[PDB]
Amino acid sequence: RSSRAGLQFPVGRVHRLLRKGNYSERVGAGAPVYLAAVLEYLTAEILELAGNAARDNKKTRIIPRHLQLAIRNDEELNKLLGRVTIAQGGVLPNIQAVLLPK
Amino acid sequence: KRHRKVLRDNIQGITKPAIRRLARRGGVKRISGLIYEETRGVLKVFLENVIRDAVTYTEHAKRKTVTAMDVVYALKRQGRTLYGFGG
Amino acid sequence: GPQPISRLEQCGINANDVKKLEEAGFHTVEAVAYAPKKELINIKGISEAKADKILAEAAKLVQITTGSKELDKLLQGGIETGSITEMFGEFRTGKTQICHTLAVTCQLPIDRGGGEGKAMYIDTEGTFRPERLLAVAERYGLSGSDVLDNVAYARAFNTDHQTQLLYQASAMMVESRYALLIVDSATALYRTDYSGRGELSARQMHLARFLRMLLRLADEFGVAVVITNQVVGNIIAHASTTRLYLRKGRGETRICKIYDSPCLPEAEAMFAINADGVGDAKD
Amino acid sequence: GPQPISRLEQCGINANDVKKLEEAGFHTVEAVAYAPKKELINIKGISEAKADKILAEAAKLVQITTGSKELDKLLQGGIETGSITEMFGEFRTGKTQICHTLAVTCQLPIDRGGGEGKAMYIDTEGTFRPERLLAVAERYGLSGSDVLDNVAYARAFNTDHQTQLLYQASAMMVESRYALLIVDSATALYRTDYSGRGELSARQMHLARFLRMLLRLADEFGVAVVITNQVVGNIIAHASTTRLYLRKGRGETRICKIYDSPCLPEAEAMFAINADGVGDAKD
Amino acid sequence: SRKESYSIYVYKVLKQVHPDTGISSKAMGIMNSFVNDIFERIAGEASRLAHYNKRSTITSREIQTAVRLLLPGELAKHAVSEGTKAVTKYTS
Amino acid sequence: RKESYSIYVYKVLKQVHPDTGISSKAMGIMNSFVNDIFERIAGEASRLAHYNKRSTITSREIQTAVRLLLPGELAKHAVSEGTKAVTKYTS
Repeated sequence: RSSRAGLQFPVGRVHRLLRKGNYSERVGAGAPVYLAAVLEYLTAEILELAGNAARDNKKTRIIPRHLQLAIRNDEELNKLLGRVTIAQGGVLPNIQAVLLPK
Repeated sequence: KRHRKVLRDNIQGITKPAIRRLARRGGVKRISGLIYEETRGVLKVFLENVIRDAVTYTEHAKRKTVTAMDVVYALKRQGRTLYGFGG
Repeated sequence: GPQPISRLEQCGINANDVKKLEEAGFHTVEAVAYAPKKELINIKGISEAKADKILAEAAKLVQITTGSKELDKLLQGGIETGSITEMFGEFRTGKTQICHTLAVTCQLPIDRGGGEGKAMYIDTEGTFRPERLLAVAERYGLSGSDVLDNVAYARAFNTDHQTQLLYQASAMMVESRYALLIVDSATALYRTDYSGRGELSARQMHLARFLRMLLRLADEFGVAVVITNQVVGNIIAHASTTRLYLRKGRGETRICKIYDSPCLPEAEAMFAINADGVGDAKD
Repeated sequence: GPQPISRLEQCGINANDVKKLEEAGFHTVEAVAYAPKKELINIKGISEAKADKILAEAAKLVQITTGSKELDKLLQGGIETGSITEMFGEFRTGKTQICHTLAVTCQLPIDRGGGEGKAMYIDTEGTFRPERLLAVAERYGLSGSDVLDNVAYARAFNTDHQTQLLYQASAMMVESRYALLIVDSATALYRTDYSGRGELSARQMHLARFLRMLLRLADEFGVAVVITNQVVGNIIAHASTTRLYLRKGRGETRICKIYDSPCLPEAEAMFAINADGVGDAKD
Repeated sequence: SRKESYSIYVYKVLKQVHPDTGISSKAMGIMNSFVNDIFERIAGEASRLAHYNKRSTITSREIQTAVRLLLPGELAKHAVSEGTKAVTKYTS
Repeated sequence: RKESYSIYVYKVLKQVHPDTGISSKAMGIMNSFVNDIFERIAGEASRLAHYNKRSTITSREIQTAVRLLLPGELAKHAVSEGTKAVTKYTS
């Protein structure tokens, strides 16, 4: 079904998880496809930005720091993951202007 | 049947320079002397609350080992979702 | 292609852990990599730390003549090996006869329009006749016995058996050079097994998986994939590269029409069904 | 031959599940094996896990003279056991007579063109005559009484009874060696019962299921399946392996034509209907 | 001992967006946490939607509405575009 | 039709304050309250059962959920009432 939907994320598995997560008595054929597509897309957006940060830092491997930079520097991702802690992410560099010397 | 030395007063292990480092990452330039004790109290409360829930999950599962997932669930249900420790 | 698991040891997995992974039946870095940790952990003598090291370091590494000349010209010389060509037509059009003919022509030299490879006949309808293969072999001057020796045959009784034969085909096609895979009445088991209306998606899924395995084997061995379809599914459109419509002209002479090719024109060619062969129409 | 389902219990299916499978009407490991899971699951007191264990462990375990010589030559020696041969023709062509003849010839030694197996006559038209069987038996020098003893007979009153007799046939054919299954006026109940136009799919479905059960029994016991059809369905085309057209020559001599065989030519043979036998035409 | 995760799919996507970029095990763990989290949010909201409307079935419609509720702005629009395209391609 | 906890809330009210009534708005707030706490407890119990690969929500899940959701004395008294009620019910 993933190939039929043109996806990389596993439609069958998502369907099974929907069935066994006790979300509803019945599940439509399109629901796990839609969900898988959304999960895949969001994964792609975060990985895109994190990859960008990694290259800005001249690193070829994405680490948690890059994920944190990607998320917090993007308003909508930052909104979506507003109450989420990225382990080993650190924080954005930011010093209040009043604290700097005159 | 060879238990560790009984744990006491370990909140003091959260040292003044450690709290300073945390504050620095938080962007703090200057720190009142009374902050450190205050911080300890706050931290302890936070920890207590998380660990309580975590242990509750552990107890529900009839386990004697607190798992990463126990902690993750406690944090999630306290509105402090943590990424990186599943599986 | 594969990325044999040997390469995983150079990432600094110790070789004993790679041997344990091979014991599990994982033989490439691709194979271990796109599997989760627990598969490698379940192997005796492998901890979770070694599995994490394995997965982390593993992600770093990972024209056959139809024998009708006129039809060959219609096809520009014959089937392209490595791709699926669908011939859909009525019963008695000679589909089984065409299968028998190709089962031999594949063995022909490539300069003679063959693939110089063995043939694979997967039958679902009982119509497999080694004697017809012998007739085609003598037509093209091929050893009929060698034709049967270059044809591994198995009759699929159901769709599950139909897919299961692909598993034997994948391992067996590695050991010997093949040029042709024949699936005769390929759609019949999807009609007898999947007969409901609610089961349309089910037969489509089984067919889709079957087609994906076919595409993998086609790209893997560069062999021609021939399946026959009676048109009394829309999924096949994207899957078939060349759609051929077969209809009867009375006697043994059949009319062929091209009903899809992205590159080849819609066109028709006349051919005949001769005792020896599937062969050009000779009025 | 059969592989009685008893052997499935040694694979470690519990015996109660095997009894439930026998209740369904599956009596051999071959029978359960080449069927999907849902058949065994639908049985009361059988879960999907036990069915998966059954199918998995089950896969581990698992020419009759027409008596017209000219027709045998046309057929290359007589009916192939284990496959369905359809003879479609007009009334009074001798279909019933042919059935009576084969009911005895099946019991002939294989070297004499028999199958050395018992016969099965399923009648839907009342035309079953043990005395005709006695005449055929004396023709080939077979015991007429033994012919009736090697023929289990039952008249199907409707299509549902027609299919229900197959359930008795599957269990009974396990206990005794059979070589022939006869269904005379096989299509009549599909015409009297299913008479509507909206019911075309219904009669086709009932026939399809009937044919699938026939194919399973044919592959299970290696017996010949003979059904008679009056042509005043397209589903039968894929199902019949050899289509024979019967027409009357005046007197008792009949003309036979081959109207489908994927391997055998379209051809005709003349034969006669003699008091003793269905037997070659003797002008 | 068989443990399933989204790692290989995350990796396939990674290779799509940054062909010459890798990812640490810790980072992959954060990605897996992410996918599971969003799965839970969307599925849960869809469940609630179906319940509110006295439907026993979660369909792509519930998924879509849940996506619109949970995701901010353009992120929501883009996600809806991807899901819709995927469902229509699947249907064909 | 359209369900609410109104009659049960009123029975309880009559238990604790026999001569006290309640306005329509206040009753609406009590109904909102009961539905809210129902959802919180049932949801936590559902997750408890899922985490532990159990298909059944039992009184033990309810109790643990109560311990997670309710503060201090409220949690202790609620646990006491649930246990008492189940014990009276069982016999």
